[PDB]
Amino acid sequence: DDEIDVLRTDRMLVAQLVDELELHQVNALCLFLLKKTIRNKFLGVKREE
Amino acid sequence: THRLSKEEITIHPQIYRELQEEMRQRVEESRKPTALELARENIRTRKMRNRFVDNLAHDRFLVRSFSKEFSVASFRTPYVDGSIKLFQQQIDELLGSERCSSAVIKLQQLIRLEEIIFNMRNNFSNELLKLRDEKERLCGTLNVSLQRIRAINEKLKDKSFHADDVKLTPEEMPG
Amino acid sequence: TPTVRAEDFLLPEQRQAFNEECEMEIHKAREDDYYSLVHNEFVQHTIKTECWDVMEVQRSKIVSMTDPETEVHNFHLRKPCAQRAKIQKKIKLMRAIQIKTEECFTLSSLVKRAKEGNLCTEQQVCGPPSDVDELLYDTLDVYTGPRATIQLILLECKILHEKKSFNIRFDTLRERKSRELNLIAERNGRCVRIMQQLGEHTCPPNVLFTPVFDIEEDPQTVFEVFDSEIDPELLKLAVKSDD
Amino acid sequence: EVIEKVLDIQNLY
Repeated sequence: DDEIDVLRTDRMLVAQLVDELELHQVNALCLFLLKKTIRNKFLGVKREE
Repeated sequence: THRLSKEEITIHPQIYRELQEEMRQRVEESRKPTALELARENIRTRKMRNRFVDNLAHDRFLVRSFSKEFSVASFRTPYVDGSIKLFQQQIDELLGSERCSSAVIKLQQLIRLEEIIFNMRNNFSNELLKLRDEKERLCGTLNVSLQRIRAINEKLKDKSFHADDVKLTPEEMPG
Repeated sequence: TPTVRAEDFLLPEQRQAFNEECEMEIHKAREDDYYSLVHNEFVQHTIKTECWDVMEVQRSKIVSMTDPETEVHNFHLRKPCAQRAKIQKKIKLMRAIQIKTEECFTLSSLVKRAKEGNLCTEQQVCGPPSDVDELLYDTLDVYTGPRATIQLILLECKILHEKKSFNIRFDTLRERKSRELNLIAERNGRCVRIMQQLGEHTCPPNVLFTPVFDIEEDPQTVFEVFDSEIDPELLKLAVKSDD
Repeated sequence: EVIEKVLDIQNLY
C-alpha cells in the first residue's frame, strides 16, 4: 500500500506535465484564427470604405 | 352516437372492482415470468454504466462546419455531485481535526471552481447544441434548395455540375 | 354468498370483453417485457463495444488492502487509427533527420540563454527518460503550424512514454500484490483451519487479512448481474425455477 | 494592425 500511494502521488507528478500540451494546441488554434480573421476584418473595412 | 362506449357499459363499481382485482391477478401473472429477467438485465446494464458512463450531463458529439474544413468534439459533461461531496468530505476532515483540537475555504474554492467549470462548459455545450439545431433546419432548407438545383441542372442538362444535398455526419449525431 | 361472484353479476358480453382484454394484456405484457430484455442485451453489447472494445489499453485498476475505496488505474488508450503508428515511426525517423538538417529560418539569434532559480511551481516526470526527452524542439524555432503539429506529436510521444513507464510499474505492482494475495489467501485458509482445530471458531474478520478485490479492479466482474441486487420478491419468484 | 498583428503573433508564439 506504500507503493500504491506513492504511485498515486507519481500520477499527479506526471499529470502536472500534461497541462502544457493542450496549451500548445490552443496556441496553434489561435494563430490559425488570426491569419484569416485579419483578412475578414480588413475586407470589412474595405467595403465600408 | 348516443350509446355507452366500450368502458361505460361495464358492471356496477363494486362488482367491477372485484373484476379489477382479478384483472390485477392475471396481469401480474403475465408480469411474473416476463418482468423478472428484465430486472437482472437492468442490473447488468446499470452496473456496466456504473464504472463506464452512468454519469454524463452532456455528450461528446462532434461539431463540423458545413464546409467541413474542421471537426471539433463536444464535451462529456459529468455529474459533479460525487466530486463536490468528496471536496466537502475533505472539508469535514479539516473540520474534524479542528473539533478534535479543542484549507476548508480552499476546498470550497475548489468546489465553486468545479461548478464554474461545469457551468461554463455547460453553456458552451448549450451554444453547441443550438448551433446544431440551426444546422439541421438549415440542412432541410439546403436539401430542398439543392433538389431544385439538380432539377434546374437536368433542365439545363447541367449534370456537369449540380449542387448536392449535405447533411450532418454521424460524427455530429452519435445518438 | 362466496358461491356468488362478480363473474355471475356480469353479462356475457362484458365477460368476453374482460377476458379477451386481459388476455391481450397478458400476451402483450409478456412480449413487451421480452423486448425489454432484448433491448437490454442490445444496449449491453453496444456499451461493451463502444467503451471497452474501442479501448486499446483497457481500464484495469488497483485497490490497496488498507484503503478498500481508493483506486489506481492504468491509463486509457484507444485502438489506434493507422495514422497513429504510421506517424509515430515516420516522424521519429525523419525527426532525427530534422535534428541533423539545420535548414529553416531561426529567430533564436536575438536571445541569449540565462538562468532562473525556480520559474513556475515545480513539475517533474517519472521513470526512465523518454526519447522525446532527447527529442524536443527549441523555444523560439516553433512559429509555424506544421512545426507546432510536430511538437504536438512529440508531446504525444512523451504522453506515451509517461503512460507506459507508469503502467509497467503499475502492473509490476499488480503482479507483486498478486503473489502476495495468493500467499495471503493460503495463509488465511491455514489460520482458519488451525483455529477451527483449536476450537476458536469465532474468528473475527480483523484477524484474517483483508482480501480487497474491488470488483472494478478487474472491471469485467462489474459487467455481471449480481442477483443480490434482484428485488427480494423477484428473488422469491426466481427460487421456484428448477435451473 | 494587419501587418503588426501578424508580426506580434509571430513573435509572441
